Order: sequence, then C-alpha cells, then structure tokens
Amino acid sequence: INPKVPIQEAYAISNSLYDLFKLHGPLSVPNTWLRAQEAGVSGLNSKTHMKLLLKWMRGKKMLKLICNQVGSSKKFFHTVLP
Amino acid sequence: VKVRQQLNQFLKGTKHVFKWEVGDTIKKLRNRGLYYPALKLSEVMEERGMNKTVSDQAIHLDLVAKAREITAGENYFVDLPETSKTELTYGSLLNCYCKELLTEKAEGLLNKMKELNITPSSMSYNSLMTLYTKTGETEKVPAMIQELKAENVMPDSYTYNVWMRALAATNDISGVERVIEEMNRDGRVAPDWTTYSNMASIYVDAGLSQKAEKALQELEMKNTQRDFTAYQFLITLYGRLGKLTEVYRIWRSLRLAIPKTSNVAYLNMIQVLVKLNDLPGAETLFKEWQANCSTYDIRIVNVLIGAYAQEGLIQKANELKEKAPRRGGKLNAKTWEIFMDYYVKSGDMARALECMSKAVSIGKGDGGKWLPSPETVRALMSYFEQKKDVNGAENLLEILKNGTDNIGAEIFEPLIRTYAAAGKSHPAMRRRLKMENVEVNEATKKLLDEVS
RNA sequence: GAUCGCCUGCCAGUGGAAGGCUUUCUGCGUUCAGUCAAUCUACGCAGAGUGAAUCGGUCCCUAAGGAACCCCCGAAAGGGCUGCCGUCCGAUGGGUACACGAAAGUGACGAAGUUGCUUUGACUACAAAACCAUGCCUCUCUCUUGGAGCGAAUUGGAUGAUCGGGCCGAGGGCAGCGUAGCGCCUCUUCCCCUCACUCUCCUUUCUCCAAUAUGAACCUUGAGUCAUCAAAGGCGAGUCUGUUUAUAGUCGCGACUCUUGUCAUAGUCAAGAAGGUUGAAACUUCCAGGAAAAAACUUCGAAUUGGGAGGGCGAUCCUCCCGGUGAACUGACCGUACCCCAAACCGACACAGGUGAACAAGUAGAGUAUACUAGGGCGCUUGAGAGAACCAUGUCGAAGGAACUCGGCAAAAUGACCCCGUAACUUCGGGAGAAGGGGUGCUCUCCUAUCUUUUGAUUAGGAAAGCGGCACAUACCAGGGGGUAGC
Repeated sequence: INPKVPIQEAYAISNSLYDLFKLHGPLSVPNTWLRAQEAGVSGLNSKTHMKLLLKWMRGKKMLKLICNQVGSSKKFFHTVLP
Repeated sequence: VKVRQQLNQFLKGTKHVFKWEVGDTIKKLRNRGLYYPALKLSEVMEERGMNKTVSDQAIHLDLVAKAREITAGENYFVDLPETSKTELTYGSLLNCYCKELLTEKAEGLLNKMKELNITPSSMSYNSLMTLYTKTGETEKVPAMIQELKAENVMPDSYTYNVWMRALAATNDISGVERVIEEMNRDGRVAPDWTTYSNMASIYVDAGLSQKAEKALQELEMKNTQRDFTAYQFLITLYGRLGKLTEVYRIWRSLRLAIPKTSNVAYLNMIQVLVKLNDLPGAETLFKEWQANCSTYDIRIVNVLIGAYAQEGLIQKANELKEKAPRRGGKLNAKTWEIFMDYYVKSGDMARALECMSKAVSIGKGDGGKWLPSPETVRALMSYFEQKKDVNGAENLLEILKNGTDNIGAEIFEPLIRTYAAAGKSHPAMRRRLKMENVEVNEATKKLLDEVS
C-alpha cells in the first residue's frame, strides 16, 4: 500500500503499536486509541492519524485486518499478524 | 560425483529457486571444493537469473579462476565492465594469484592498484604474504607490514599465523612469542584456535607450549563441540606430550560427535596410535571400525596393513589385504609400495621387482601417475647387481630401467652407473653403450671403456 | 542549449527491394535553386567516401515463355515445329565444398482446430536452535544415618511380650524442569606436519506496482570413465547361542541373518562433456484434386592412391582383394554510400496524388479498431498585427418538429457488452442484432474458480448491502427503425 506517514519515526511508532497489539489482543478495533492512550505514546496526534498509521503498518505487513462478523453486524479486527 | 547428477536433473526442473538457496549452494560446493558444479550452476542460473552483485561477480571470478582456468579467469576479468572492477574483483584476482604462484603479474597488478588508489584489504595482503611464504622470500613480509601500519589496516589472525610461519623459517621463536603477545597487546583480536595451532605447528620443534595446546583445545571446544580443525595440525603433537591420555581421551571426546565417525578421523588417529605403537589398541579399533563397515575402502586398511609390513608381519598384512577387496573397494598404489618396501628391506629380488612394477603400471596412479618417487632404486639395484649374482645385470637393465623409464630417464644418474658397474657381471653391452647416451659418469667411464 | 509540441500497425519509426546515380560526409562560397533578407542546404567549387568462403548477385537447374537445329509451309520477307533427343528464361527450388552414371526423391491445395505465439531473478547482513550448558530444584552412580511401626510365637486361643522384619530424617550428586546460548558434512589428500576465499537487506520508501536479462527444444554421431554379466559354482561378518576353558579367559558354532564381489577373459552400456539438426511444422475436414529439374541429397557403378597380399613363376610392373575415392590450406569476381510513403522514386514543381513485402515497447480495449504516451523521428522552409463584411470547416441553440424542398439531400439521432423478450411471411435455411425493454460506476463481504505467478491472497462472476454524481459502454470508439409497391 502507499499512504502518508513520517519517514523514520514511523518505524519506532510502528514497533510501539505492534508491542501494544501483541500484548493486548486482536480485539483492537478502532478506538484502539484508548489502548494506545493508556499504554500511551505521543507519536500520534488524532484518531485519523491513528488509522493512517494502522493502514501503513498493515501495508508493511505488521498488522492484518480480519473479519469476525456476528449476526448482521460488521466487526473487524486488527490482528497483530501471526 | 552424485552432486552432478542431482544438479543436472535439477536444471531441467521447476519451482524456481531463490538467490539465497543458490548462494548457499555455492558457498557449500566451494567449501567442499566442487568448483566444477558451483561454476556450472552460477552460469546457468545466471543465464536465467542474470543480475548478480559486484560481490557475486567476484565470487564467479574466483570460481572461473580456481577452476584451474587462470587464463580464462583473467580474460573474463578484462571482460567485466570497468564499472564492475572494484576492490572485490582485484582482491579475487589476488587471492587467485596466491595459489597461482604468479608473483610477477601479481606484484605488477598490485602496484598497478596502488597507483590506482584502490586499497587492498586484509585478505589481500594476507594472500600476498602466503605467496611470499611459499616463494621463499618469506622474510619480506614485515616491511610490507610496516607499510600496512602506515596504511591503517588491521592484520588479522591469519596475518599473525603467517607471521609465525615466516619467523619460523628464520628460527625466530622469540619472534613467535612476541607475535603471540602482540595478539593481546591490541584489542583487534579476538584470536581463534588457528592462532594456537599455528603456534603448535612450529612448537612441535621442542614441546614447551602444552598449556597453549590446551588453549587450542578450549577455544576449539567453544567454537564447536569438537570439529575437524583440531586433527590435521595435531597428529605429530598427538605423538607429543600427553601421548597416552591426552590422545586416548581426545579420541573418545571427539567420537562424542557420535557419527560412525569419519574415515578422516580414524586416519588422523590410527597412524598416531601406531606411532605410539599400541598395536592391540590399533587392532581393536580397526575391528570395531570394520564392524562399522562405513567406507573403509582403503583409508583404514592401508595404515595398519603398513604397520604389519613395517614390522615384518606380512602374513597378517597379506590376509587383510586380500580380504579387503572381497567385501569392498580398491587398494592404493602406495598400498602396493609399502608391500614392495617390506619385500625390498628383506631383499627378495624377483618378488619385490614384480610387486613394484605391477604397482607402477597399474591403474592406481596417484594424481594421474604412480612413478615411485623416492630413490628406492638405489636399493633396488644394490639388490639386483650387488646381490653378487651375475644376472643382476641383464634383468637389471631390462627390468629396473624398463620400470623406471615409463616416466622419464632423468633419475638415472644411479641407474646408468649402476649397469656400467653392474657389467662387472659380464660385458656384452658395448652394442648398448651408444644408446647409453644421455649423461654418464667419467670415473665409471673407465668401466665403460673397458667393454670397448 | 533550453521549455513546448506532433507522430508510434500506410502521410511521419527500423532493415531495405523497385527506382534514382553523388543527392552521403569533410572544408570553402552564396552567381544559380529554395515559393524569403539565406551566413543554410537535397545549391556552386574543392576533397573524401562503399572492404564480406557465409549477405545479395555470380553459378546449377527448370515454369510462363523467346528463340536454335532439323523438319513443314509460304511470291519475297517470313510463318509454323520443342523432342527428334540442344540454348536462353526467376517472382521458384540448390548455397559452401570433386566430376562421371543409374534406382529413391526434389514434390506441393483450401479451411479449421493444436504449436509460434518467450520467460527469470530480485536480498536468510550472514542462518537457524540441538548441544550441553546452566542454573536451577530434584535425588539417590551411592548411604547413612536412628526413628518407628510391624510382624514373630503359643499349642491347640485367650494369650505374652522381641528378632526376623522394617519407613521417614539428616547429608551426598545422581536419571526431572527450567535456565544462559549456541551452531552436527564427509578432505576417501593416502597423507595431514598452518591456512585466504571471507568479500551480500538486521537500517529503509522509490517491485509507493519497475529496471535488467533472455530468445527455441530433441535426435543423431564418436570417443574416454563406471556399472555391467560374460569372465567362474569360489566369502566373510554380525546375529543367535552350547557351555566354561579360567596362566585371564574366549572357546566353541549348531543354526539364522546380512550384505557383497575376484581370479583375468571381454561383453553391452548408463552417466557426464564435444558436433549437424527436427521445431521453421503436425493432425483432421473437405473437393475446384492442388509445378519441373541426373539439381543437391542417399545409396550402387567406377574410381586411383595406399596396402597387403598376388601363389607371384607370366616382366605380366600385371593379378584378387582390401582401403579410400574430396578430406587441410584455399574459397575469385560484381553489388555494398545515400532516400527508399518521399524534398532524392512515377507525377513538368522541394506538388495534400501513386509506390510489394519484412519489424512495431505500454496503458484501456477481443481488437493491428480507437484515444494517450516513451523510444525513435518531425515542428511541415513565409510571417507580424487587427479579430469587419464574405466563404470553408466545427460547438451550442428556446418553442416548434420535415411546416423546407423536386426528394428528410444534408444534418441529427441510434450504436457497445449482458439479460429479458421478438411479429407477418417462408423456398422452413431464414426473417432476426426482427420490432419492444431493462442492466452497466465504485466501496466491503461471501461464496464460487483458480491459482501456484510458494507462503493464501490476488483478478473475474454473481450474489447483497451501501456510497457519490443530473449523468456511471460517462471522453474515443460505436446499426435509425417500422409498414407497403416496381424492377
């Protein structure tokens, strides 16, 4: 993929988020912002920037979006990429 | 070798293989010496996967070269686009010249580079120094070492070890020790067991570095459980101090590797065990070995067969000899020669003759040849003519010379005098003494003139 | 030199045949040509330029054909005759190795499937986690240290009270986990004895959807190494086991199992490394039934230097048969520049005309259709202003819808793919894309297929939920249809 991201700090921040994920669990749906605010890091500034880094990571193959839909309700999970 | 069959059936295959697998296969076959298939691969999988690094270009250059194709090596080199002619290529040229013994072109190219302001690395300097240590001008290395110091290079463990082999040639054992201390003086080693085994390779002169040999052992036992790089530079020191326990212990601590351990291991140790002359231990070890039956072909029969033949134990040597091809492979030319060695030492004329000539003209040639190289002819004659028998002249020439002239008539400074003063049995060879032409002595030229 | 453009499956590119015949290049010049003022050139002067056993010709053959001879015929000329046993003729076949003289050939449509319709690599810095280390309690190669419960005995069961039996406690590394951490290919050298191959993503964007490299795939032929079975009915070696022999034990072996060739002999040959060479064509379907050549090639027929015999007794310098009989140097001549959809060819011209083939990167597209590009080539050898009538070629035009006019000429419109459905008539093949309608975007999910281009996802189809636009074959590309006469 090819979204925006700062150039090199991105690697540190991605390893930060990957740590967070593999500790916590693939439940980290958006509003993962809460998890990454409590195991907190200041290498983010906003929810939109958060999801942008999430996309960048999953492109680099550090994260993976997955499906778990229940009933007729769409839920989606960022696994920490086994 | 079956390597060729594996790769050759592979080439017409599928699941196109990664450059990593390929490079690893190179680094494997080069180590095991298989220049031929390593090159053939790095050619065909280049035809298919072309772009190779500049480093991989250097690797291919070394393969082409050390395919004993130095000519094609240099040609390919000047084929390389000058863009791909960096330090790595020049260094491969050098480290090829190391073996190639071409000091002249080597030094020319060396100064060429030096003017070109493209620095040579450690291994470059070091290949050079080994070329020195074989060219005999081994004393020439420390001046270039001073240049190296002026050129900001760290001469590695290998440089220290060829220093040891260079200051051994001039009997500077204090120089060996001061190199040994220069090791720890600078934090640039990080020395390995090559350091200590190169110490031993010269200190097998007296025997005053046994704790350093134990240090060899412990650095070894770090880098490995125990791997085969403690057993080629150690067999005579395996006859050195510790001859009972430090060797009967290392043998089993090595077998702690627990394969049906190699013919090479047994052939590094059995000649030492016969050096110590513990024949029952040698015999037990041989018998458990052929219980292992794991490719003894000659590498285990020849040695203690030779020990039997050396003693005079020829019935025991002979039974085993004519047993070994009942079950398995061949026997070596020098396996015939040790037998001839006993036959000679015991003087038996016709049988020693037969076995020798068989050995020389049978397909057991070592390196495409089995000229019996040592001057055993000087004894062979002293048993033909100097047995004080009159046909130690006729058969002397017609068989001794007929055996020793399948390779070249050069060695014949004993032989020609030998017949000239073997006749001396009966003079009927003035007809011969023209064809006796190349070079003959002047004192024995009187023996010659005597016939006519 | 630089921004900007135009072309990229017949006006602009690449190699060129036909044609041109110095138009190519180098210097000098601008009298002539150029649709200018020309320092410029396809212009004048001056000079140089084209290398080829293999290309293309030469050459061998023949087709269409034109003639030669003989023959036949005709006032003269000449016409007729190719068999009367010859010579010319390429847009065909034969190109590299002799010539001479016979059997095989050379050798043959169309259409349609099936081939040709190229694929690789792209970063284990450097390569993965058993060994035994280690950091641990656990535990008895082995004990050893006193305690404490637990049978022992009677004489014929209600007793009587102590050694053969015996069960947890303090110390010692051995048989159970976790704890740092870390590399297990073979030199079959015949001899090791000190050595160099060690030259890559752990740090990266830009495979953020590209840059660099490749261009056939299969028999058919000859000559050096193992493994053959032709070269013989010929063995050790560990398992499995009969008991004791003791210089101390290995002694013995009945019987079973397990691999495994030699003594030479040659006898066929499987597995790597060198040379021409099928692919460049195959198979089916048909009916209009699909070139020639002693030319080359493949054999014999003969061969004439090389051999060995020729019985050599014909001096016969010959006789019978075996051996090669085009093989190494060599490989002449002529074309070779330049343009070859054009300013150099045919068109009187530096003219929107005409001029066979061969090759042609990407995106979307079935498409060589069509847009837009890179590469390559070109900016059309008149321009600078103003932005009237007028004309050419185009975009839009309300309301109206053929009222125009000879005539809906032109212009407009419809168009694509998928699905729905489709009339009269009939020669029953067709009308038929009959007419008449709907759908077309993207997003995620699901399942389906499929796909080895590895890692499970990607691309297309079809389900069903959104989401935006007036509009989703959005630009380019792309049928107006129906009814009824005459011929």
